[PDB]
Amino acid sequence: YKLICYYTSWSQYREGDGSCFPDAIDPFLCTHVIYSFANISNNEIDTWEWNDVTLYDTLNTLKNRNPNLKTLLSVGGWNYGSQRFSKIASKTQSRRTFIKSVPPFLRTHGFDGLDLAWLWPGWRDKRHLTTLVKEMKAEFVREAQAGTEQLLLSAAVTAGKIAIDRGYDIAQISRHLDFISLLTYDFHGAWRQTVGHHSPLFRGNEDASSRFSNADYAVSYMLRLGAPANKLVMGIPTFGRSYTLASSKTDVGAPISGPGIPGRFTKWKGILAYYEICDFLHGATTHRFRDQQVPYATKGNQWVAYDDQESVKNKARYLKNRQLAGAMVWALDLDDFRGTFCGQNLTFPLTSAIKDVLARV
Ligand SMILES: *[C@@H]1O[C@H](CO)[C@@H](O)[C@H](O)[C@H]1NC(C)=O
Ligand SMILES: C[N+](C)(C)CCCC=O
Repeated sequence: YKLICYYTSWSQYREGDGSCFPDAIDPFLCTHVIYSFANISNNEIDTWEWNDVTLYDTLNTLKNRNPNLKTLLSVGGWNYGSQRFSKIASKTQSRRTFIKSVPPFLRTHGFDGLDLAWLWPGWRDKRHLTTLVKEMKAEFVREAQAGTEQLLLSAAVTAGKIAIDRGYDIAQISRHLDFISLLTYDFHGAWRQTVGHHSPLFRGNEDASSRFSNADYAVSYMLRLGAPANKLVMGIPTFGRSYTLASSKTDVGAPISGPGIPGRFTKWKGILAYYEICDFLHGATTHRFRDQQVPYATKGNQWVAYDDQESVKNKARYLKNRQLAGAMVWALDLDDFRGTFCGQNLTFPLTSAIKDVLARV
């Protein structure tokens, strides 16, 4: 199985124990660690943080302890636009400049491959993403001739049917990519006016205003569109999403006034790290959505949809049953990477729960 795990550049700046550098990562926890995100500047891949060259080195030193570990660098992300990516991919000359720049930069910084994180191609972009993926893979095949193991190419792909149909020619890109990480954890957000889970495995009996908004639907769709099982990697979040409740109702359908208050460490309304959530659960009431097979918890006017050891194992059993290539984790710095928040003295509880299921029968 693969266990693809993202590390984010910006996690280093969090206050106190929220601070996460790549030497916090257990070299043997994942099979591939993806460093997020690289910029494109002068139409060439580039660093983002002032000290990315140092942290790339820190990450890459993990292979001293675990020489089988693979690393990739993800270009794109939310701060980088969609529109910035569109401009590069849609013109043959910009596209070539970009593609040429990638292998030398990766080899300089000790990465084994590139992850494409264009978030996200519009309907005018679908055909240009196809061309980008094909041409980038061709450049990697060419570069392998110089004697070093061929660079890997992956892509992060959103899990909503509408976004997939808008931007991605899944049958074509899957031919050239070594794996596709499906982002099966953005199925609900504060843009809705109610509580709901963003990473349910199934729809649940609840109701079907929108069937589609669940991981099973997305995995089945990707396979239907021609992504081989052996290239499809299912995303599992270590963060949860929070809401501020509008009423005392806490239940399926409960109204919401906006995202939840910011976490003490992650400081972003509407999201919490798992370590923050372990703290939140003290004094909270816990519930599971039985049909959707994922938990939520509530305290005061705050309501948090999240994943725990049981729901992540359950997702790992599911993707092994569908014979997928493995799991992707967003993100290592949002698991309890210190191991000191969740009452069990165990670093990366959620990621090691996934790893242990994948390792069994
Ligand atoms: C990314 O590249 C753009 C385009 O050159 C540049 O304007 C921007 O400052 C870069 N961002 C960072 C954080 O380096
Ligand atoms: C917004 N945070 C807290 C940086 C996390 C954003 C999703 C980050 O990984």
